[PDB]
Amino acid sequence: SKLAAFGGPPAVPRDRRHVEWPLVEDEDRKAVIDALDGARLVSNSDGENPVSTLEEQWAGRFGFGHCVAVSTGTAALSLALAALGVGPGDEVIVPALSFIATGLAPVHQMAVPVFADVDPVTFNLDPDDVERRITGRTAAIIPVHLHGAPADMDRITAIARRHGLAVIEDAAQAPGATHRGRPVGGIGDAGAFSLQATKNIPTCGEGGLLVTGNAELAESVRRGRQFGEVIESGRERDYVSYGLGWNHKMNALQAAFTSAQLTRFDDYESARQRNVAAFLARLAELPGLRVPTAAPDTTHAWHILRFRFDPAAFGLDGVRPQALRSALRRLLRAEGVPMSQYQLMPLPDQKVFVDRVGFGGGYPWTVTGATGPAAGEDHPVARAVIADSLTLQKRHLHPESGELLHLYADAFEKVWANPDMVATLAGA
Amino acid sequence: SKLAAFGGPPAVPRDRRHVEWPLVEDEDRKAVIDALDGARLVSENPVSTLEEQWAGRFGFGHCVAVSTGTAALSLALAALGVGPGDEVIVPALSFIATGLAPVHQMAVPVFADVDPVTFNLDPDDVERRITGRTAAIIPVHLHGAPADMDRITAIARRHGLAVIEDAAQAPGATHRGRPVGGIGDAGAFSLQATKNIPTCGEGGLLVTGNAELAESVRRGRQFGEVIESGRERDYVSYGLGWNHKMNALQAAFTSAQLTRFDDYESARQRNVAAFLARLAELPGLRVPTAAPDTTHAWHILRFRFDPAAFGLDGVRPQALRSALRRLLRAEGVPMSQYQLMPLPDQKVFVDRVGFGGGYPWTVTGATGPAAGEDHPVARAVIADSLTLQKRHLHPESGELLHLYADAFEKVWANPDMVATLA
Ligand SMILES: CC(=O)N[C@@H](CC[C@H](O)[C@H](CO)NCc1c(COP(=O)(O)O)cnc(C)c1O)C(=O)O
Ligand SMILES: CC(=O)N[C@@H](CC[C@H](O)[C@H](CO)NCc1c(COP(=O)(O)O)cnc(C)c1O)C(=O)O
Repeated sequence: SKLAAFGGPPAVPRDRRHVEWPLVEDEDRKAVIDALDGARLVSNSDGENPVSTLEEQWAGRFGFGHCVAVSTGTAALSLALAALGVGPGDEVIVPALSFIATGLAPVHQMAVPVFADVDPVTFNLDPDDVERRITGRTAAIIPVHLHGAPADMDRITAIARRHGLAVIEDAAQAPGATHRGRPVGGIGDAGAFSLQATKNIPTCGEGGLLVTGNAELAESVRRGRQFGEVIESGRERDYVSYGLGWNHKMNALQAAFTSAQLTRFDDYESARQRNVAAFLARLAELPGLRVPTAAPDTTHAWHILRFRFDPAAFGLDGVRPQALRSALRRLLRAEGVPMSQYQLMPLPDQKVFVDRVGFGGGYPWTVTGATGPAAGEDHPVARAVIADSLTLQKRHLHPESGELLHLYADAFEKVWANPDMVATLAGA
Repeated sequence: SKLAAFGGPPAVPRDRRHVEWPLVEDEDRKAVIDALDGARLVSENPVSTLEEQWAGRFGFGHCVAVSTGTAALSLALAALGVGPGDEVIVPALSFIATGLAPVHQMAVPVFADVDPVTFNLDPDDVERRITGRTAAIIPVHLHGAPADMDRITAIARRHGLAVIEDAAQAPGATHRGRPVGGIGDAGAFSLQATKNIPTCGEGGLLVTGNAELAESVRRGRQFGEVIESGRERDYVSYGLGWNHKMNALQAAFTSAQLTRFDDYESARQRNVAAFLARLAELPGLRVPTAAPDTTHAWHILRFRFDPAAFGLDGVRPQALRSALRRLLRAEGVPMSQYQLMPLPDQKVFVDRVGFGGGYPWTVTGATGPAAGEDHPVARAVIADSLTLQKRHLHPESGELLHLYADAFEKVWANPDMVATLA
């Protein structure tokens, strides 16, 4: 059939396009209602409560020694850094391609983020570029399991242990993913998860989880999330603040909702993994289309699908890849495929990291007089990946999205059947 | 009848002691479920709806909904340019959050002593604590009593300081007829489940008349990004931000609570007035009061006890405090403390480690022992005071507070036993 962009029928009819996420069932509604009526609405509520219940269930499902429920994935990262003694005068190596929270977490704990370039295929921090950027000030590495792909934990943990650095996994985008059969989050000193409403195991709003095998680390995060106070069910409180703490408490209602979601997680995983595999198998046949992949000895959570497009496949060798990216985005959106970008620039190009003002007076950079790259200066692979890639977000997460992803594949095949029109749009 | 502490019948029967707070009605449950089914869980969304309603109800130019009252305070400081090398004067008697908010923005908290009757920061002591590094004052409307905002704003104008009201415990409170939170450069509210206008968990509101201050807080709460409805997220950040976002479900719940606030507030004011009227007649019992030309929110009721009234001259006030707590609790009155020590005594402010390496204190060179005087009023108030929390907030607690007053009058009818225990 003809391209929608030139008057043909869209591959994805409008009545098929909408996807509900989070997927709210009666079990979720009842969990929320029971949390309201339970009269234990806060983390610090004495006795059994939905927050401690989620901590136990998450730890149990993923085999973690300790789980500390917190306000956000960002708070999980910053509290992990605080617990591991990272702070003023320390550097933390993070990927140049991530959600900004990965770069901000070090700043939040008054440490300096140092950006390492990513791998052109995995989109994860390249251990080859991590080694280059270690200094006398480096205290920690935050590998991100970006888009749901576990990072090269062999080489990241090897680098950290060779240099005496801490490892905090940013596993926000990769719940249930494994590296050498180990649940992500449990491989580093600590692991951070986001339960934000867009995530693979969402809450009805905001939420975070910190996991660790280290009891002392867990206890530090437990104090840190509640103004530095010890709060233990049954134990007598002393209302002492033992050190720097915040209000990073998770909501009981959100905890109860995620507990309900977690009971169905692997049923949804089964559907997602089948649906995405079938979708990527069709796109993998299209020349100049690189489907995302799990690295060796890993599984992919498929939180975000990022595709790279080769101009050479459309005879556009020499033309800015961004021209092809824009042409494909326009044609696929006309078919009803909600192709997006995820990050328009590497994190080091963000004003917060370029300006190095931070809290004011250049802190945390001012502690050591540490500098960073100017905008556009470094991280060519992160730039190359952004230049030629489009993403699919949300729609593939729903267990009933099988037929929708086949309609998306119909759209991709239609566009690829009209390479002359792709080339024309790209060249205009 | 004999005292409950020695086998007597309690003035408050066991089956009448329970009080539900927050007060959850079907309207609250429906609001939460409707927000859930609405499929707009992050922040034509419940968060912006609450912002509009709060601003409209209490007459503020701007309202920015955030995760917590603590985040409202720290984002306010950031918005007002408070940071490394700056000092923020806060009360020596408050919730820890008031002292931590400056540390969260890499500024140094400086503790001013409080008033022996209002329990709010003493403006005269604030003036004595001012240095070349002072950038802001956080007056707290502690327990629901508005602070001395005339003197605090006068001091701030003289020294070019920002004023951030900590109105966490004082929703609906007024100062010279003006809603608290709108007098300083900005005002912080907590919607935490224990509060007079609660959410089902955690929540905060930042209010201000200044559009630029509001916009700073709006960006600060969401990683420094500008998020407009219908616009595709470009992830472009314009400065240092956090995840301080309020939950839509919590916002919807507080919107439902607001529809009954005026009725709940009337009940509380009537019930607390009647309760304190009876307790005020007991010698050596000082009931909490609103300062002249202010109204109290009555979030927490703090009572000061005078040993002189039980002829316990020589006996430490803490001894009378302990004796009265034991006897009143035995009768079924859940008398508590609120803060066991002034904030300056808290390990976090004593050790001055902060983020590590003594920051933020390292910037100002405040590594050694705290500058300026002790806080004898804060210590004296803690030494001789007990608090009632939660039970008086429920609009149907009229009869319960009647039984509390029975318990107080009963304990005061046994002064020999009080003196013996003390
Ligand atoms: C089109 C679309 O829907 N877009 C999403 C974008 C969401 C965004 O990717 C999410 C939620 O902010 N990323 C959170 C996150 C965090 C911090 O967790 P947090 O503090 O709990 O947030 C740390 N690390 C990584 C890798 C993360 O991904 C929307 O606009 O919500
Ligand atoms: C017997 C009893 O239950 N008591 C309570 C007491 C709670 C405590 O007073 C509350 C907790 O929310 N006060 C919070 C608060 C904040 C921070 O707001 P936040 O970040 O929104 O919390 C800032 N300022 C002032 C004056 C505050 O009071 C318990 O011990 O939990």
